[PDB]
Amino acid sequence: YNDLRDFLTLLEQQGELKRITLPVDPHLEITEIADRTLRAGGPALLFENPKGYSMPVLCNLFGTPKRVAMGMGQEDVSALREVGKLLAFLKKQVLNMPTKRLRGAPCQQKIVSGDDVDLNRIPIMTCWPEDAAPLITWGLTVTRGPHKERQNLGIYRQQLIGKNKLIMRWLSHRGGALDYQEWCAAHPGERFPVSVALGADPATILGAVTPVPDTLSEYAFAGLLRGTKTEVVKCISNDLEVPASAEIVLEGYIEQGETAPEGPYGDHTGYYNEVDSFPVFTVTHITQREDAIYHSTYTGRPPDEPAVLGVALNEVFVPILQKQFPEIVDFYLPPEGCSYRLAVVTIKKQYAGHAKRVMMGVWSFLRQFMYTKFVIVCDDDVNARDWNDVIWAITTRMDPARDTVLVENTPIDYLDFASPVSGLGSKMGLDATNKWPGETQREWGRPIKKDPDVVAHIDAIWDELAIFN
Amino acid sequence: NDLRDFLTLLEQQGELKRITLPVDPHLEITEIADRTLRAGGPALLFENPKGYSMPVLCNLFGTPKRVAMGMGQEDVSALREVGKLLAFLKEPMPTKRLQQKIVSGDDVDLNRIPIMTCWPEDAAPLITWGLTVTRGPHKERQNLGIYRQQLIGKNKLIMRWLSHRGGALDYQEWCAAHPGERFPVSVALGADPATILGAVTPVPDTLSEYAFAGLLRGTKTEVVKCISNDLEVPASAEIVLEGYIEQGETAPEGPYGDHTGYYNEVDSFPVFTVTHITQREDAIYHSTYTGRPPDEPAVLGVALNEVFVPILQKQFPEIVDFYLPPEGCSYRLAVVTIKKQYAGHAKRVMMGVWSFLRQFMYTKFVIVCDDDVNARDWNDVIWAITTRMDPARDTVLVENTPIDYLDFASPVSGLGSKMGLDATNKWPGETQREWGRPIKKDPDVVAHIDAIWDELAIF
Ligand SMILES: Cc1cc2c3c(c1C)C(C)(C)CC=[N+]3c1c([nH]c(=O)[nH]c1=O)N2C[C@H](O)[C@H](O)[C@H](O)COP(=O)(O)O
Ligand SMILES: Cc1cc2c3c(c1C)C(C)(C)CC=[N+]3c1c([nH]c(=O)[nH]c1=O)N2C[C@H](O)[C@H](O)[C@H](O)COP(=O)(O)O
Ligand SMILES: [Mn+2]
Ligand SMILES: [Mn+2]
Ligand code: NA
Ligand code: NA
Repeated sequence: YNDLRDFLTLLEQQGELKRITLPVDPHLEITEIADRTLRAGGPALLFENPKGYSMPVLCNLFGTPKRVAMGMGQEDVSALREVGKLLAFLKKQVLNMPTKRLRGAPCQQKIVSGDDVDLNRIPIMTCWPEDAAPLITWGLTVTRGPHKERQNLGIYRQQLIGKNKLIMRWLSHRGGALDYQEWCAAHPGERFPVSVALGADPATILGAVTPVPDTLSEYAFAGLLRGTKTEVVKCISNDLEVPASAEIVLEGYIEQGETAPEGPYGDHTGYYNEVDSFPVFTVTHITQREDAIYHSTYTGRPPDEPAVLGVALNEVFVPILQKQFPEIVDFYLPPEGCSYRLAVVTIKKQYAGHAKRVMMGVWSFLRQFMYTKFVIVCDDDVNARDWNDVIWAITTRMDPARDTVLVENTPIDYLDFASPVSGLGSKMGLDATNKWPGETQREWGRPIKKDPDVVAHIDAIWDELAIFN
Repeated sequence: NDLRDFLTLLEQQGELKRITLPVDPHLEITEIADRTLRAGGPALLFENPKGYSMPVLCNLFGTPKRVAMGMGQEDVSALREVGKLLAFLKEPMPTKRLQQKIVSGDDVDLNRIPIMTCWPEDAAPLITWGLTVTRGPHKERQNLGIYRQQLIGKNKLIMRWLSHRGGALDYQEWCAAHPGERFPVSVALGADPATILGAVTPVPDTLSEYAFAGLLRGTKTEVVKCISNDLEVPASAEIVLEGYIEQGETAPEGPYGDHTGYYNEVDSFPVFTVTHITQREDAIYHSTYTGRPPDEPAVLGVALNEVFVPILQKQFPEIVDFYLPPEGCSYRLAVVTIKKQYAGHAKRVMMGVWSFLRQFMYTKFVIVCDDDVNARDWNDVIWAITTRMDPARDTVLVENTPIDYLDFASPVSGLGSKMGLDATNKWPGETQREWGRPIKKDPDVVAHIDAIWDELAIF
């Protein structure tokens, strides 16, 4: 059973983990280093010597799509397509796969509680210069509602506001926030138990962020990715279960009515969002391993680690789209487009006008892409994931005014300030397919194809040529 | 069980009328059937066609009731249940092979059949209710389609399948996988109604239309091997034509009047050479026509839309009703009503009509309304259009979209624009005005008037 430490040793053996021994500040400097690293497609990072703390900081764990795949046991990212097909079928009895509860776990080797709780001992990162305060970013928040047994895991960012106080920033449609809201109605004035796990095994972490139904525990999906049940431990101060292999766990409660102004914080759009009120999470216990490692990240101008996660998890929808639109060869939402705002789609074109049907499908078929404001459509000779191919197609196959579709007064994310009116805006589709008779009266260009015999001969003599050494 | 059982059922219910007067298959049957259909009358069996001994059955499905009856059900509302069955097609019923007695060889003469000429400037007599059966070279599946077939000789028909049909794809692959070899084909006339309706229901290309008919019927489709090939045709068929398409052989087809109410201009299609004609002893010739709507095809199309509503609703649960009026040539305009949930919602729905199913890919007008509108009443739809739209703000135009190649109104063959009219009530964001509160009647006043209405005796 691979915990997180086993995963890190695997990565280190493969040149995918780098240890930094230089002093580095969790205030601002780690983010800067991780940002450069991720943008150059480099390794995961373990800062062994964080200025002013003894606990090492792990970040950029999933900064590469390969490492997302490795964290699910696989060679490559496509295994997620099979999960795509599985999730289709539920709308499979032994996907009622519970947790295996241990008695005793490394995450409860060192325990501290009540007045001894000091979150200031943890190297919590401050990501961006005008962020309100240090922020916990890779916590798996565990909750139960009052009406079912199911344990939801979510990643909700948590601002530091005291020795033993965090803000719990869950948006109102999240599992945690619904559970809390129901608890308040069903047990007026009673404290809401909550626990947060930092540094679980990778299948658990990836499972937390997969969009499974609210009906199902995210612990059960991680078991499917792993092939074995998720190993958990009961919390000390409540009946919630956290991953046995966790590096750190926070236990406590939300006092009903207690709230704090949250942020501003920089976020995945690359802007600061403005201040707003959220529940306060009071921390009564902190449990941890001997030698505990603090797992963290940051969100900002894309691409960041969340964006890269989002790209690997979209692979889930390609199969669902392809069932409906078999002409679709690939479907990609680049991280640099805030993960959902631009899509590039490649097709086997079969008739004049085909690109327009495809655009309308992206905008109508699934809800996850309802709010996608740019769609670029290309032929299957284009790698959707390489701007060198996509820009080539755009610049050699479009006449801008003929081949651009604009539609107005369409649904747009209320927080997208770039639209003229909250909730309402336009969308653009770019038809960059080759134009067929009817679409153009010109003689279209024949692309340059290489001689496969020449290519093969050069492969053979390439090492002997020794141009680099 | 077979077609004759269905005709006796219809006759018992006053839905089949026998004509004993002499009536010409050249032009006159079409005229009679057209009046009958437009007044919602019965199916017609012409027992004495001028110059032939074989009776002509037409307007079989000229009423939506009769389409429902032909699927075993009482009512047109039952068609939605058939739609939910058709939905069940996610991921991870064969034929019963056993009649027709008399058979011909080189005494093949299609002139002995009362093939109809529909409209005065049609090129020639035209076979219009043939179930064309084909196999491709790559799978076992037998596709059934309805393709019109011009008479060009004693033993020659033109096979007018458009290129996206199962038959035309099967042929195209056969040529290429077996260069220069004759393509076996068989056409069944007058099969049982479940088989006929199964043929025209758009099931997947993966699936045989024989299997679906079995679900509508409740029992396996009973079939028989053809005499001259390995294709299987319905055992209860009244007439069967067997033969082949000679690769490369084509003929100019038409002009023929079409479901749009205009003539298609002349065009080339494969020739079907007929080597055998099999039939029942008292064979009945099943035929129809297309023209200005409404016609039998249009009525078929209206009943089959009821099948699709559930499929659309599964995808788009905000859709309350979805209707394609016959007067729009059955597919060219759709009216959709929704329970609107957010600003801009109508646009998502328009794009769904235009992208989700292929039957509506070519639909050039879409009108979207709220659920207080009956989609099927132009009084409601025009009301919504004229009280909830600002034309320029609320009209969506999209250019260079796929369009039916025969639609002469588009600027270029195969390519044209589409219009969506958002006639929903406008929510904050979509308008800065105070929207109008509609007049709702007092249900207590309405009830009181229902009670005293007869006593009032106004009529
Ligand atoms: C991976 C990840 C996902 C974040 C996230 C982060 C990361 C690293 C942070 C912590 C770096 C900063 C932005 N985070 C938030 C967030 N959702 C949310 O409501 N508030 C957030 O602050 N998301 C998304 C959210 O956790 C996922 O959508 C979960 O699948 C929600 O699970 P649920 O649907 O069961 O509630
Ligand atoms: C009911 C009906 C449907 C006709 C039709 C007719 C009728 C009476 C005629 C004979 C009166 C006039 C025009 N017909 C043609 C036709 N499709 C086609 O490609 N060529 C045609 O000539 N259609 C539609 C077609 O037969 C159905 O949509 C099938 O579902 C197509 O089969 P497939 O999906 O298996 O390809
Ligand atoms: Mn959950
Ligand atoms: Mn078919
Ligand atoms: Na989740
Ligand atoms: Na068909």
